[PDB]
Amino acid sequence: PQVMDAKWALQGNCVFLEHIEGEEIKFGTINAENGPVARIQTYATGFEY
Amino acid sequence: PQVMDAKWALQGNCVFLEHIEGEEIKFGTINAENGPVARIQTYATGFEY
Repeated sequence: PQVMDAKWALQGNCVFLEHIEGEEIKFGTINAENGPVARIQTYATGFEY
Repeated sequence: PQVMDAKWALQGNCVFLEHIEGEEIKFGTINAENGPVARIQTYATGFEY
């Protein structure tokens, strides 16, 4: 194409906190990160004789 | 266990002293040597989707 699209990815984030056992558990998250874009140009030249 | 108990040992101490004209022999000693203590924790988290 004249321009190309990014690439998408998801990841999950969670940290193993301590469990004193008299305290309720804590939860994690997910987030997305995307790739970069590219585009292509045209060039040309010629003669006239 | 949640906490692990130490380890014990018993040792003795004696010093070869000099002996001149039936000097009464000196007498030794004993003592105790203990181990350290260790314990184990809990870690936990999760997701709710």
